[PDB]
Formats: sequence, C-alpha cells, structure tokens
Amino acid sequence: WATIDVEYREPAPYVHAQRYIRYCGIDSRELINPTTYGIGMTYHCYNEML
Amino acid sequence: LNDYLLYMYNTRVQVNYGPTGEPLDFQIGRNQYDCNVFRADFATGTGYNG
Amino acid sequence: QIILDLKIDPGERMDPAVRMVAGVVGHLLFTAGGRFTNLTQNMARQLDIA
Repeated sequence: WATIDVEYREPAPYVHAQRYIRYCGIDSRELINPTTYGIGMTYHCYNEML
Repeated sequence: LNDYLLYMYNTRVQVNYGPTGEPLDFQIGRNQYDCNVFRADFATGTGYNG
Repeated sequence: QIILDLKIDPGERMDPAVRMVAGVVGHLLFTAGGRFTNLTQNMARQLDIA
C-alpha cells in the first residue's frame, strides 16, 4: 500500500531476472544484526493500521 | 571491508550509496566520509600502503 | 577521566521492560554536558531511543 515493492537494479549476474524485491520498503543491502536493524523504521501499511 | 563497514552492531549510522554496484562505493557516517578511496587501484595504490 | 558505555550482548537489548526503565533512570543519574561528561557519545544516543 503506497510503497515501492519492486525496484529494477543495475545488470545482475543472470540477465533475465534483474529485479529487486523489497518487502515493505526495506533496501536490505547490508548484513543484519537482529537487535539494531529495525529501530526507527516503518512503512505506510503498518502506520495506517496503528 | 564492504561486509565490515556495513555490519553495524551498535546504532546504525546513515549511508548514501553510489550509483554503481562496486564494493566500497558509499559515503558512511554522520559527516559522510567518502569510502571510494579504499578500493584497490594498482596505478596509484589508493587504499593500501604506499 | 572515566566515561562508560553500554554492552553489546543481546537478550537485554531486546528486553523491552529493562530497556524502557534504563532510559528513564539514565537521565537522572549521569551528567552529559556543560563542563564534564560521564557518558559516551554512543551511550547517550541509546538512552534517548530508550
């Protein structure tokens, strides 16, 4: 809802599928520490549910 | 090093990615220090000693 | 001369009951401006998100 799910990135190793699936607007490019990654982060569907 | 300056286990600082997809192509931190210079370049020796 | 900084270990960083009280208490215990400082630049950041 009012977000960018799919973003087409620069040419990928396999040239037939070069899409980036970003669930709820998370540009997950870095490695994840599960304690300090989701601090201060939200999206449009989750705010309009609260 | 691209998987070390981005695995943030303290509070996450901001990061602005470059246009390409090369490693160490970003600007990290609050004062936005350029991280492109630490890539190897054998005609100048830009990252390492010398 | 002796400043202090919070630990890294999860389980207490994910505990919302400990993390909420330790933000309220921390503003009444330490001095973080003016002349001297008991905290670190990084620790006092985690006591505002708390």
